[PDB]
Amino acid sequence: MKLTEQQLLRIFPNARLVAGVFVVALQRAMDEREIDTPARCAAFLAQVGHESSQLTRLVENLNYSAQGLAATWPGRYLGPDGQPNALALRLARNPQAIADNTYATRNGNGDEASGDGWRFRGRGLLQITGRANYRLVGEALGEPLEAEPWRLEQPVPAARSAAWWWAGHGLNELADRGEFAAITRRINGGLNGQAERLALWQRARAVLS
Amino acid sequence: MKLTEQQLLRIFPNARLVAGVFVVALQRAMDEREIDTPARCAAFLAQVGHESSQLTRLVENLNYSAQGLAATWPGRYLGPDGQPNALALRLARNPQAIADNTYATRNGNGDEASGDGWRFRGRGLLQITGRANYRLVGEALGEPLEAEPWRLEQPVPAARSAAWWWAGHGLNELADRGEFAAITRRINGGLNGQAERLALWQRARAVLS
Repeated sequence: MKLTEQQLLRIFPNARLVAGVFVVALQRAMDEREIDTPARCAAFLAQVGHESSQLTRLVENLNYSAQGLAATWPGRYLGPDGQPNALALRLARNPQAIADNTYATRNGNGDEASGDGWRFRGRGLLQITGRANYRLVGEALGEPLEAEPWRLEQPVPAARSAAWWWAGHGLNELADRGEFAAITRRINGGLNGQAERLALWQRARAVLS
Repeated sequence: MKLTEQQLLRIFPNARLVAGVFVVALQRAMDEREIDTPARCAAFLAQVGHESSQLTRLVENLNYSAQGLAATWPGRYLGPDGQPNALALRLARNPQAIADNTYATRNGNGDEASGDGWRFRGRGLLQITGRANYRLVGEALGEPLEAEPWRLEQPVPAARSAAWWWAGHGLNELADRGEFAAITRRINGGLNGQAERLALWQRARAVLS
């Protein structure tokens, strides 16, 4: 394989500003994890491109309204009334407080007071969340992700972390067989955004063919 | 008073990469705090110019060697053999750990495990350090500096925080009287870097005359 910046802009047009640095980051991460054929690369690029809004969103958005908190984490933020409860009202529209509360004690995070929920909110192309996962990924990649979680918003850690996760979940062999929807299920635990993933995938297959 | 980009670049030649994004910030901050004459403005720009390396260094550098630790905080990191002690060896060349230890429980910071020391390390033109000071200044500027301390590395909060501190410590009236060395003592508690402060001062006086 070989990916050209021309090919990137045709697949991720909204990455014009980042495509220059991402092209080397992606090419190297893809070689590193044997994402090494048009079929493997098209599937990989289609999935990470959906999950990262074409390389423009590498950090999770926690700007929820009180109604959004109640819809998203109802066991936490929905009252017996069908209305946002008092906790939802207290945290509404405050991303740091939302993450610090919602993700406390999740995936190796400390408690609310630790600030771990915000500190280790989702980052990357295929997003990594929680202290223990930043630790695990940082150690697999030889980068200081637990100490510097913001590194996952930068091209090389984002690309290498996504390629590592991809190859480690058997997604290369799924791509070999053309089982794209089965890849979507493994990444999403469902088929949310499948229509969008499929359109990116068919673009990428045409470009990389 | 009016301050032009070309004037700023004549006072701060090394500001060439940021002058365009600092000129309005500085003009507005100076107006806001009555830094409103050539003499007040020349003194202010000379001091913030020295303290920020002509607007090129808006966050403190904590990349110390074990020897630098011992030399900079001899009381904390220097040993009786004139050698860095064991704590200094532990922390050497790790800025996060250095800040977390050296500044813990300083200026409202928590302990070394809180991470306050690094989180609220020095930022701005006249540098602000420590949780309680970020909260003090954020509240006085109406900016969310305690929640987002990195904002003090941006032009408007850096300039406004420096103008607020300047006017709040009587330095406008000292500038009125030409008492430049008195200003240095209030900022530095000594006369360190006075040669460079005076050089910038006389330059600023000529440009703004």
